[PDB]
Amino acid sequence: IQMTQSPSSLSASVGDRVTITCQASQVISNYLNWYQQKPGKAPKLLIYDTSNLKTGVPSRFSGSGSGTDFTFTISSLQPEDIATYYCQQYENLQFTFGPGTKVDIKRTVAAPSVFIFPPSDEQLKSGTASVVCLLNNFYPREAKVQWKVDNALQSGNSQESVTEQDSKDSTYSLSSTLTLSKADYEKHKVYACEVTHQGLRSPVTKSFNRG
Amino acid sequence: QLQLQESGPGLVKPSETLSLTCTVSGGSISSSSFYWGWIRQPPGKGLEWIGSVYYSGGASYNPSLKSRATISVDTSKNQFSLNLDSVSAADTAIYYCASIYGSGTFYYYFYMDVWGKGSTVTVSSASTKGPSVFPLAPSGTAALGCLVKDYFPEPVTVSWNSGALTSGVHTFPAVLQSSGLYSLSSVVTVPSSSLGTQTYICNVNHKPSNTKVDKKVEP
Repeated sequence: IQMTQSPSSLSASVGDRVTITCQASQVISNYLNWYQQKPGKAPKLLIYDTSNLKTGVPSRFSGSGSGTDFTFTISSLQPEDIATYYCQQYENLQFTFGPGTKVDIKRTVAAPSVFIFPPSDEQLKSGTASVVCLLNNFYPREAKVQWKVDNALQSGNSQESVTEQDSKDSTYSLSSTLTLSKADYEKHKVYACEVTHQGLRSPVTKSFNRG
Repeated sequence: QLQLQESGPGLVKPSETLSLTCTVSGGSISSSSFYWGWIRQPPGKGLEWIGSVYYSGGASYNPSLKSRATISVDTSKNQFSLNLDSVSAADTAIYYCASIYGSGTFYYYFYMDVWGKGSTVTVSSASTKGPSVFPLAPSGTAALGCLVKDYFPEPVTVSWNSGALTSGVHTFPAVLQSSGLYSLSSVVTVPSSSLGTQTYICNVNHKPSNTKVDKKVEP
């Protein structure tokens, strides 16, 4: 009834052979093409007409198949290859894209470097205080960040953001922002973020004393 | 060679019309071997082809959008356009223009060759709001950054020293706050020996509110 791609996502080591499959919705007559969409970018055509490489595409990519069953292969996965891969048909006078396969890299554990930032003076003058904790260049994504204010554990007043996987060393970075009113901010002295992570021997705490 | 650039508004109010224009350079739109299409990507979802136009003016549409969509071409200005009527939140998406190469003698085979960089369209009742930009100041390696707070809609772009600093920059994905506005931060790591000597400046651009801000970040 509809196009499929399998798997929907996969995690592979650098140097691994990666194979992903596509099922067209009918026996194809027009080209079956493959696009790569790296995070934050438009898609880019890699393979057209089932198996033909666009000029300048690296030789580690290939495609094959016939009828309704198609395959896309990366013979030796490189860090720059993290992306979502889409097959594409043109049948019944419509372009249709497959649901996409997200390819991530698994690498060895890597410890975060931790930094803490006080609110700026400009922001305080406006009645709000944002305290920011940064975990830089770690693997895997999973990590526990706890905010403590005068040794009191916080909840409900922080939000986290995580970068996309780095295209060179396959690590992540993470920010946790604690947001208080300026009034509440000034009622306490020590602000600390405590980081627990598989790459750390024990929790790492970065702190500052207001005043 | 061939390059495509989308242009159009960032917010559109519900039930009103979305208008985008793609300008083609590095080649004429009037080529017999090329079609001109629009593809959208809703947040976190896949790709959806909207329709294509040939330089003669013949258009072909995705059936589920044909009633509301109109794609036209203007050879004089070397551009083609998309008008999408009666928009709803379901039409919030990034909209890409693209060139389609066709070849063949007994059958006409297609692939999408060159894409634009995409324009973020948000359907909403709310007014635009430009961000406030605050320094994230440092205490080997040192980190510094910029906090870009309370803007709507997406996107903002951040760069450092007007692009002369790209090494170790991390511009985080925006988060939706409880206030219903977005915020993000961009951070960079630098030699701690350079602090107090070197000057670091984050440049924030939010086109819907026509905001361009440069913020010096000092230790």
